[PDB]
Amino acid sequence: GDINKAMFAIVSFETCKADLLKEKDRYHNLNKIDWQSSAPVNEPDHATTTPQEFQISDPMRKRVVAYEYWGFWDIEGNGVLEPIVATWIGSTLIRLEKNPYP
Amino acid sequence: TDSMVPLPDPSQATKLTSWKNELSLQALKADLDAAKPSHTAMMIKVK
Amino acid sequence: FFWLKKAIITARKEQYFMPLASVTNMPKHYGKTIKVYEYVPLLDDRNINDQGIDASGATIVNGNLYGSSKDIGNITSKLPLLTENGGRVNRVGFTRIAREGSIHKFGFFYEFTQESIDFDSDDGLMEHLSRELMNGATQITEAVLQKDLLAAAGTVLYAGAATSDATITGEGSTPSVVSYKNLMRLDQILTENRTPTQTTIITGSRMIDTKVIGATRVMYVGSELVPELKAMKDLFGNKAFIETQHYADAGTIMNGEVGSIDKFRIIQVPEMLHWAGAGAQATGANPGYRTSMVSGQEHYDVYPMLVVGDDSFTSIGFQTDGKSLKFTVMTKMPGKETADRNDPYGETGFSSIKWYYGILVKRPERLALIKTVAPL
Repeated sequence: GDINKAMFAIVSFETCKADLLKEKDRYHNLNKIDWQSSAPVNEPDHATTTPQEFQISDPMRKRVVAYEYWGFWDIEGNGVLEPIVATWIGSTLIRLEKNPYP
Repeated sequence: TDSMVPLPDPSQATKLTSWKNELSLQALKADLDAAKPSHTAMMIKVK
Repeated sequence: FFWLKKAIITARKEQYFMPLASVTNMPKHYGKTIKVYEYVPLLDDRNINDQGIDASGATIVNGNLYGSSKDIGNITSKLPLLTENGGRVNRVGFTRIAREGSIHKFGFFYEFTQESIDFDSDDGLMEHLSRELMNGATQITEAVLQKDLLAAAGTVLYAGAATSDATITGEGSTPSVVSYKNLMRLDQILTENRTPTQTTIITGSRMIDTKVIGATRVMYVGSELVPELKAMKDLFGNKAFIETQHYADAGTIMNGEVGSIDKFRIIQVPEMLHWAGAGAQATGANPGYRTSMVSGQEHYDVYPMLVVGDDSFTSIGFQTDGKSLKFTVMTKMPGKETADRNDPYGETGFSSIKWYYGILVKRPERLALIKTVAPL
């Protein structure tokens, strides 16, 4: 019954390759991604207002569903829980680091 | 090409970072599938 | 009755051949067919030309100096030699080949009604219907690709003494079952075809009870073949199957990998397809191998064990630019809008999904396969 006690949270949103390339330093493994496999219609879990027949021709401007994981993990195995963030598309982990916000 | 996906649902360490213990994609997906049944039941009431 | 409001849902079956294939774009307004050029080397048998002159100076039938043959006799006979006052002695020519592919259509739909969905005892029926629709579509696409790959195999080897699908049998002196020598032969052929090695060897770790693996290729097998692979023994009588636990540490285990044998790393595919009834007729002396009944007669079953090399094929993609296909899904919530010859009121909706499929094979020589029968 309290948000602060929650271990983790997961949000699924739509992004394009341009958004990922805005900060190329942060992300990794952008090459080995199946952009078409993770299309909005191919993922019925995500609920959105985009019409079911819509795909921009430009590869950079196509929008695909991505997941994030904001939670606590024992990074060092010493028994301490520290905040982390993780992002994955399809079956590939593209970003992994600690919580950036203060 | 380059064979198939090199890890069983990225089990073990993908080695993105230098941490001694790394999360791997399987654990995260497993927590997601664990949590999903309750959220699906809850969204029916909102609908 | 007190409904628990939490239904039981199955998960989507994982797909292996969708992420493997590479996809080529294909603009519209421009046909449905893609073509390529192959440039054959100078010293090849496929280089059949007519511009040939030998060291003597007369016209010779074969322009290529000598074919793929590696005899000392042929090489010595057809060496390009040059005299002091050389001129118009040796000529060579070249050739190019073309390959093509095409695109085909697909699709299916379903129906429902306002009353059935709306006034149902369980809410959330529409989301479930959409879920099974998408899962069925993905599974169908996967099966079609796998069927095409098995059909278009270039190097086909028959286990045992058989020479075709029909003569494969499980009764007699030589049952048609995979053995160590067949795996060695397939490795030799794939090395001859200059097929690149997918994986790297594994050097052991420092922990106790750890074995080294020197396999460089990946093999896809069904579930029915794995016990037969496990029982198999090498030339000297020891066990050939080395399970993943031995070399798991200090190595990378691919998903769905049961173990490693010889040069190959065996990957288990749940959805692998098998020919039914292709074998010879099965009598009462059957030692326990799987059979299927066709036209009143028992017949044995044939199992693929496919191997797919790097850059063997590309999938023609119509407006995809990426792995897998693009599905077009349409939904119309029911109402009075629909009209018909005798059904102008309308209370039914639907949801239809369609896609365009095509494949192009660039180097069939790299695809390989071993046909065999599988124990029950």
